Amino acid sequence: REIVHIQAGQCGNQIGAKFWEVISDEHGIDPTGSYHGDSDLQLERINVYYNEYVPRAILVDLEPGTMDSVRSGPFGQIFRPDNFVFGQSGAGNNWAKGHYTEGAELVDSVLDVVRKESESCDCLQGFQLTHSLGGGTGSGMGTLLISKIREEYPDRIMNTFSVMPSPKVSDTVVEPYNATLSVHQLVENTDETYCIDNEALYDICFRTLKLTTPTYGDLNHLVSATMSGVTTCLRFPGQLNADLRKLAVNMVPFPRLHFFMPGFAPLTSLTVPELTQQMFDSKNMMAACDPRHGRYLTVAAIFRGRMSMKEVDEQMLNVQNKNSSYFVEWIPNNVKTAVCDIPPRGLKMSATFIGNSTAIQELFKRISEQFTAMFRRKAFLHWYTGEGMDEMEFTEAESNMNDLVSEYQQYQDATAD
Amino acid sequence: MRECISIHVGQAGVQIGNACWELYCLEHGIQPDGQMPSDSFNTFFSETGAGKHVPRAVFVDLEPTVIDEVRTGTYRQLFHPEQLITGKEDAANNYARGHYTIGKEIIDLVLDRIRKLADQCTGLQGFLVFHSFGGGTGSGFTSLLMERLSVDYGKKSKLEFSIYPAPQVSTAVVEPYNSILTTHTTLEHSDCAFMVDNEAIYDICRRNLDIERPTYTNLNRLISQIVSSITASLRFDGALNVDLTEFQTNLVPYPRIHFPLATYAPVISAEKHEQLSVAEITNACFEPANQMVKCDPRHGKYMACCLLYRGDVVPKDVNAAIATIKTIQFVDWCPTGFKVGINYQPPTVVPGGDLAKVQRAVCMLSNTTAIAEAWARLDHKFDLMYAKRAFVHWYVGEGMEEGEFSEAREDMAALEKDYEEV
Amino acid sequence: DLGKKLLEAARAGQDDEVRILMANGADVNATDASGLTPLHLAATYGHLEIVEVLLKHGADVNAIDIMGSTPLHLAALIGHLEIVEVLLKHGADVNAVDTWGDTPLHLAAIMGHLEIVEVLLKHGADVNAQDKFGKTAFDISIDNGNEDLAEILQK
Ligand SMILES: Nc1nc2c(ncn2[C@@H]2O[C@H](COP(=O)(O)OP(=O)(O)OP(=O)(O)O)[C@@H](O)[C@H]2O)c(=O)[nH]1
Ligand SMILES: COc1cc2c(c(OC)c1OC)-c1ccc(OC)c(=O)cc1[C@@H](NC(C)=O)CC2
Ligand SMILES: Nc1nc2c(ncn2[C@@H]2O[C@H](COP(=O)(O)OP(=O)(O)O)[C@@H](O)[C@H]2O)c(=O)[nH]1
Ligand SMILES: [Mg+2]
Repeated sequence: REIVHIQAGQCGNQIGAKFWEVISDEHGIDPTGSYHGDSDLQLERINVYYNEYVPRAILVDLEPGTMDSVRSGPFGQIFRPDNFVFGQSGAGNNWAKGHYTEGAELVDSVLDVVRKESESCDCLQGFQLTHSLGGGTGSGMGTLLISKIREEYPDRIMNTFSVMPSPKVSDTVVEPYNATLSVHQLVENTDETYCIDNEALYDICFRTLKLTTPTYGDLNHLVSATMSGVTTCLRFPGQLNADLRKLAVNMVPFPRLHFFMPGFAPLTSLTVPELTQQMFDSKNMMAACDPRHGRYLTVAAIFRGRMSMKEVDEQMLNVQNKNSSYFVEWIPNNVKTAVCDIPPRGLKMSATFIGNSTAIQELFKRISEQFTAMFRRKAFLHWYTGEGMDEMEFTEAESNMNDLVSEYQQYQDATAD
Repeated sequence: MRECISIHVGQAGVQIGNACWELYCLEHGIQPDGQMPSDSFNTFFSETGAGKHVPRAVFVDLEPTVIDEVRTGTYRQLFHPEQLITGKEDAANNYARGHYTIGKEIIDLVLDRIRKLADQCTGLQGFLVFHSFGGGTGSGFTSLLMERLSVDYGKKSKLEFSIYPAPQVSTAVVEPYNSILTTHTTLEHSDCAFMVDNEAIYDICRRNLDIERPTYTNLNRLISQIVSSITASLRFDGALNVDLTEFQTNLVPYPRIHFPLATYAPVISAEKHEQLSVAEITNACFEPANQMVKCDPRHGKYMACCLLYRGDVVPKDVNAAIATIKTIQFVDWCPTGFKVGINYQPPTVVPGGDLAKVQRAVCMLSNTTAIAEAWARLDHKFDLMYAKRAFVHWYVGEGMEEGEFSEAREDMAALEKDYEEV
Repeated sequence: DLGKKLLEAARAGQDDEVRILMANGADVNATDASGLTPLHLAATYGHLEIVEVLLKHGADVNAIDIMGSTPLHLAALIGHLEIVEVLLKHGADVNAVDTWGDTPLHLAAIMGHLEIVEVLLKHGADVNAQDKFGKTAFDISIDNGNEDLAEILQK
């Protein structure tokens, strides 16, 4: 039932706080933690994210100024004081500072807050972590956190919302190093990872929404809407009785292939057929990969609002039959639909898409080409080795991420025969 | 006076069990608080000093959401708390988890609760076990329970009501794996199993009841009508199938191929009319559109056939309709008969449900080779995924070995050949 | 040696240490183990002042290290715009090719330094230059699905 939420670094705390803000309005919780809804459905699965109402959230950072950013926000006063774990100085975009030095000293004090929130759960389902892979704390300390949580709670589900770097949003040349060193950690220690790519979020804001200079607020509006969409079935009763573990078992055919490509419709800053085709469109994906360049292993589509269940059924069959070639034929009925009656804020009809496609390799090949470009000239490698880190961890990491790409292409060209 | 114990396992089993026990109450005139203002119905209901009629049933699930509905529904007062058993975490659609890890933490508690119901029985005949083939609990925990019940109650019979998976009715990708694994491991612990195909029940609700998109209540209300006709012989005075043992005798000539097909007619919308003759409702049983399992019996042979009539049915009218039917082929060395049974009690429907109350109905129970079509479909889905070893790590990660997937599939290959030899 | 100290000075950005070391006769074209000169280091770490002093005192603008990397390759890779502009004005070879077949334009393109891509193009960077794997910055723009870059390369 219960999920413990961990938010790490500046990106992690920003997207983290916008998540709590979005879902609190859906569940009718005001900033003081008091319920004010008009439906019993809002309070039925409140135990999942809230403690009796207070978010079951842990707030970590090495930079103490993000505490003040968090408290400043609309729902900043809702989080528990004891749950804030902060350092004296940030990681300066150094994954090694986050993973091996400053972060590793503070990491034990975080596990004591986790252990406190976890020991208070009726039956803990798992962990939800928000972070970026480009920085130092969220990527370096966060992956360390993941590692220590997995050794303490090996039977629990570990899920991440991981934001991938793009030069379009942060032109910091060390971020591909930080993302590659983290993707290596995520392949071994997460059950499910939602790959939110800042390149995709920038291309949607810039080209589709036409925002000339998008801010983190414009990017985070899509991350928050995606986060609400994918967690819908965990938070509301409907025709589906499921948790993070059932999602994992049916979404992950092979252990390492647990990187999901989420999408949302409609895109903001409508009929059922128009919503269905948009969900399988590259312009609605939160990862910059063309889904028509690969094949889907598994797909989950959560629809939200009042609509004809029959129209949702036939339109979803109409896609598969028309586009037989994009779905692997060796996983029978690999497209699952869930229709939830409660729509999101300011809309009467929404669709959320969760794909496990072989086209995700495009996102990884982008990060690898950048890593490689920098790693060949040995650029800034001293910043990392100076924090007590081996040079061969850079080669472990690249090698592992390159293996992942090979697996995806293996299963993309595999026939049923 | 021979008692029957019903075990309802997982979501599907509990939800169909709720539909059943509500319908038995309407048939026997028992109130939602267990009081009855008026032997036969005592096979299914024990009595308390206070005059309460308590179902002889156990509801089990590894997570409580479903059973909590029962603890606050119309029949909250019908079951004592101890008959409703729940864990805090489910098998997550994984047979291994329901059988080897999570299921082992609660099997003992469940056996104590069954032993409490059994010590209240003067002549326990056996158990009726309801479950999905697809769920982690429905598949894994049930197979664990069937193994243990063979040891602790070795001379008693076990009948099953199993829900076969259908893509139209919210199935999980791994349901073909769970289905094959539970079948393999239960094949020697069950005496007779009535499969219910969710695709069949779903097409009947659409075709015959005009429902645009059925939900589990619609499907379950129809299912419970079929289950009640099968169990009517055990809860009323009767000539045919009066004890669990007679089901094997009448329907199962060969022990491994113990999956009879059930057909029910007439299925009429409460909206829709005149009344159907005994001849017409009998003919409907041979129409493939009325079967609990999607298969063509005209592309197969019969090993056994039972017709169970309910309501205003004169025996001479049946003999005429059966005579017409002979003028459909049988297995080589088996007899070419029909066993008929008549209960003159009118068929009951849930007040304000989707089914129309009719004057006469029939349930035909047949054991036909055409049911192998259902196994062929499941095995094919298993083969496509297993060739690539898709999803297998979830199973081996929960105490299972890969060799078990192979034994199970071999057992199904051998069951497909058993149907082809017969 | 005075060259070893000069290299550390250029890397560390010490403007005054650089000037003092050269006054005492330090090898302005000294190299470290990898074949890097004070100009490469200065160019890698964004020390434009040192880049200027070195170019005025006999620094080989088109020097190469063990892998064929010139200062311009590195300034483009890390994305120091003013440093790219100074090197070009002082005779940096816009189309220099390293051991991987990479030009400074390939690197600007890969790292997404779009302002540098414009500056290199305006200074005669060859858009038709292919690397060891046969890819041009235009090809890289297709593979990575980067329409912002594709548009800059179509002129
Ligand atoms: N007819 C019918 N089918 C159902 C019902 N509930 C679930 N199913 C089917 O049963 C399968 C899913 O198994 P469940 O019973 O929900 O699972 P479970 O036994 O609780 O096991 P877990 O995996 O532990 O949740 C699918 O084929 C569903 O279509 C129901 O009430 N009626
Ligand atoms: C808690 O949230 C979810 C949990 C699950 C699923 C899902 O997608 C609708 C969810 O919403 C995102 C799910 C996913 C995909 C499946 O196959 C592709 C499947 O077999 C089955 C499912 C779900 N089962 C059904 C019948 O929809 C169970 C796991
Ligand atoms: N979309 C999004 N990206 C962000 C946000 N904050 C930081 N980033 C990205 O995260 C990376 C920097 O990570 P950061 O969290 O600031 O470092 P940390 O605080 O040490 O973990 C860069 O790729 C930034 O674009 C945010 O609020 N939203
Ligand atoms: Mg269940």
